[PDB]
Amino acid sequence: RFLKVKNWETDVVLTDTLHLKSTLETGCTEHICMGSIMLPVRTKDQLFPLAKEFLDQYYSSIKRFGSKAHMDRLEEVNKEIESTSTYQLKDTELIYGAKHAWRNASRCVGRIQWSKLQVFDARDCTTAHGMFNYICNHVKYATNKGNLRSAITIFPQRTDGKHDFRVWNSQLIRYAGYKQPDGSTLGDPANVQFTEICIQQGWKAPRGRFDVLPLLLQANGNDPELFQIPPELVLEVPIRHPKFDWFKDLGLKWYGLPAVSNMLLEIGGLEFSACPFSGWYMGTEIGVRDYCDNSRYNILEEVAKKMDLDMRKTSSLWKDQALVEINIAVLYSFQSDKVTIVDHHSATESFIKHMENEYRCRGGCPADWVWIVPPMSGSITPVFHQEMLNYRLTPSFEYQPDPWNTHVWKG
Amino acid sequence: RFLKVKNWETDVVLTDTLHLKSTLETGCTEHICMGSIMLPTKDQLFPLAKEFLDQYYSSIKRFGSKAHMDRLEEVNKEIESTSTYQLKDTELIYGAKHAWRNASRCVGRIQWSKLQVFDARDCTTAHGMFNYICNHVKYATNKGNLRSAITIFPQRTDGKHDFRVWNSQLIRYAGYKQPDGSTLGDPANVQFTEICIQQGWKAPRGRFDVLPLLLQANGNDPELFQIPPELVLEVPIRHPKFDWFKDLGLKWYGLPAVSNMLLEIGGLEFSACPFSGWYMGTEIGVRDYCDNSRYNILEEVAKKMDLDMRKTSSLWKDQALVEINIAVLYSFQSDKVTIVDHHSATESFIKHMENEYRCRGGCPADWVWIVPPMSGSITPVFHQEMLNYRLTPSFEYQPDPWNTHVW
Ligand code: HEM
Ligand code: HEM
Ligand SMILES: N=C(Nc1cccc(-c2cccc(NC(=N)c3cccs3)c2)c1)c1cccs1
Ligand SMILES: N=C(Nc1cccc(-c2cccc(NC(=N)c3cccs3)c2)c1)c1cccs1
Ligand SMILES: C[C@H](O)[C@H](O)[C@H]1CNc2nc(N)[nH]c(=O)c2N1
Ligand SMILES: C[C@H](O)[C@H](O)[C@H]1CNc2nc(N)[nH]c(=O)c2N1
Ligand SMILES: [Zn+2]
Repeated sequence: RFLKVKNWETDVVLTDTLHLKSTLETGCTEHICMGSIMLPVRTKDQLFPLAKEFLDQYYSSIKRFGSKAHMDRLEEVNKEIESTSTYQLKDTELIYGAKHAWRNASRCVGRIQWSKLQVFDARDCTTAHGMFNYICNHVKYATNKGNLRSAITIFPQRTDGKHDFRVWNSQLIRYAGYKQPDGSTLGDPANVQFTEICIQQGWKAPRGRFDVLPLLLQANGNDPELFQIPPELVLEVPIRHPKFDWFKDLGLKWYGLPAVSNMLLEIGGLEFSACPFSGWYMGTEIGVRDYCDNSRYNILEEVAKKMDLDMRKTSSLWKDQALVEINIAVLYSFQSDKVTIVDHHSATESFIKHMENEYRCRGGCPADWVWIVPPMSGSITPVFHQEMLNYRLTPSFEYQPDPWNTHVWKG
Repeated sequence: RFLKVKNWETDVVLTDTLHLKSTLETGCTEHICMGSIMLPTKDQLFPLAKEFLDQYYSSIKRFGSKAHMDRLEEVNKEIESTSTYQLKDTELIYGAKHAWRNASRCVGRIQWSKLQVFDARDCTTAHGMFNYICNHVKYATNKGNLRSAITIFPQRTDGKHDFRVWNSQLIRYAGYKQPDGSTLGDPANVQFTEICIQQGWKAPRGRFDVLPLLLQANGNDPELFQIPPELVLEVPIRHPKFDWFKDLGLKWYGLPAVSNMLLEIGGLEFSACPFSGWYMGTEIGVRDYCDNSRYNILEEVAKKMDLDMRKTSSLWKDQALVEINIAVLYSFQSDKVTIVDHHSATESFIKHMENEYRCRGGCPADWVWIVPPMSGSITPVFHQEMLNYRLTPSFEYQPDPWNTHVW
């Protein structure tokens, strides 16, 4: 079966056939679309089909499908599953696996960059202290003094689900949040719950607006341990505006390295429960969501006040006006300090080109419109006008429950 | 079965049971989501009639009453004989209101029950249709104080005798491709603007030339009519701060009135059913003015603003876009023409969704269409999970008449 998507601005039509190699479910049916829903151990039994399908993809990509080397690898994985109830990926398979999970990430606008991903194999790690060391090297290599490079670090896979490696942090670098007894929050409201855990585990909190959280690291199913990232490794950017001199006096800064550490990497049925990956920021992630979400730093009010906007009625578009100024500020600050960043116009245009290229080379590009369209200025970016097909391919990144909800405390 | 939707900004969770009364299909399967795609007999008829009458008598608290059964019997006999049936006035009014209530792509549904229905089922000619349309326009415009309305022409019979309004909206501006090479007026209407000329319209050849109506009664060739200009309320666009703005020479019409959709009530198809309400500001300022394939004036406005257009990262398109939208809202409001801003409308829609969850057990909603085309995440709808599904009565798309009608 063939499927077409149309671009309503340019009238380009593309044909998707890749959706035919699609495994997992969407959440939708014939009678319901769950397109806007945010969230819609294995036996040998289910493991060998997933192993084989992965190895068939792998051996196609290297043009060795059906070769002696292909068949022996199959037989060897087969034996290893039936013998040990699991198996080990080679280096090369791991690398290809990790690239493809990224390539298959339908909610990622940054995928033009998928083939350049530094993969660090941390599958020999056994302790939290080891995890800390791998992460520090990740952060240093990725940061690269402002010239950001994509990378992922991959810790040992799940086995019985009782020995999991987890990074309790949702991102490697993120600011604390402290709910005050008057109901207001100091610092980032998103991170209040995690911050408390940290305090519980023995972190002495500076209790300021921009405190980098400590790493909370679980190895081999053990209780997690606190570690401070060395501040010399945390690249940060003070926020100023190119025309508004009072902007700096708002006291804002942000970190340069976005590094997501709570997702699950699935490759050939194996589950990598700690696989922090990092790239660089699209400006609107900071200036729209991080600063302007009502449930975040929410600075729209203060910025609007200082711009002396008419705030007495929403139809003045004072929110809209302040939001753009803040986003101009974020891009200006990052560029002036030479820290890699991409604006939403440039990021969405690159993605359109990637997507077409993917239809040509691969037969499709799965994509989630709800996520790919930027949280401001939607229709003046080319993605808004692009029809997109959403389906799940493996390898992939998946959500997993928060570890504090599932962890069995050894004490 | 029972499905939850969460608002991620407020944590509010709603349970949806209304989707289990879903009748039509979405485009999606277990394996592909088509959420972003723009366009995904006597036998057929009686179930359809029954399902609709069942909901009607239920809404008026008379489900399973003599009057209910008696009507079911009546429609059955008329179907058995005539191979169609006629709706009673009360059912017609109910069908139309509910078609609006069920429009998952419509952010303005808080108002769904305040809908004026004009029964035009006794119409027989394009001249008749013209008169009904002028009355609809005048009623709805109401000197700037806009009122929702729909006018319903006769239902399809054998699909040989169709009533259609060829215009996609009652009031749109003309589009002419110029010897130079580009486009004069509205590029969306270029092809239609030429079909009107190929039919005999004498175009004033300006930018904002209100198109002539092209009306088809009973499957006949369609006919041209000019809407009396005094019926077409327009707004000169100016900025509350930038005096040069008016120099661009922009105006827009006050009355949005969609005229190409098909209204489906109890299996009956009303292929001409123009309906109108009022604008959300972003429809003109973001889409009509700034879309690349529309009036595309962003570049022009940015210039007059002396913005740095050297690099996309100055967000000059974004800055301009906001001022344009401030100007639309300001002009309409100054002139006492009804308009709603995207902040207000989305807040209203959240309020509506909540009403429908408790009073009805859900509310079909298409997130891709409900989130405004600018400032998405600063409106409450952005953080709202929505379930999308198709209930009847409904509005549907239909092929463009000119690809179907035989001359
Ligand atoms: C290289 C620079 C990159 C840019 C500018 C970029 C951009 C983005 C943006 C803007 C989002 C939406 C985020 C949100 O709203 O929370 C996203 C989502 C995603 N990205 Fe990329 N990305 C980049 C690199 C990567 C890399 C290296 C990976 C993994 C190797 C990745 C995997 C994903 C995944 C899994 C999601 C979805 C998260 C979720 O479902 O919650 N991204 N990316
Ligand atoms: C009262 C003021 C109203 C406002 C502010 C409003 C707002 C909107 C908006 C912004 C859209 C998306 C339009 C687009 O991007 O093209 C929309 C779509 C829709 N509206 Fe409402 N609306 C209103 C009244 C009505 C009425 C009276 C009806 C019918 C009785 C209706 C039925 C629909 C339908 C069927 C669609 C989408 C059609 C499609 O699937 O393409 N609306 N409306
Ligand atoms: N808030 C969520 N996700 C979330 C929260 C915070 C950050 C991110 C995220 C994910 C991937 C990429 C990005 N942004 C980036 N530019 C990168 C991070 C790592 C490499 S690129 C952010 C995603 C949720 C998902 C499902 C329910 S909530
Ligand atoms: N853009 C489309 N349709 C379209 C074009 C122009 C206008 C509208 C539309 C529909 C309903 C409401 C509105 N806006 C309004 N405020 C109203 C119109 C009538 C009552 S309210 C616009 C819809 C398409 C759908 C599928 C392919 S193109
Ligand atoms: C491809 C995509 O679905 C298309 O551009 C949609 C997106 N969302 C929209 N939303 C509204 N309200 N109106 C539209 O015309 C569109 N266009
Ligand atoms: C309910 C809805 O799916 C949710 O708020 C989504 C909408 N689109 C998004 N898009 C991106 N990139 N990131 C997000 O967190 C969200 N949130
Ligand atoms: Zn879907």
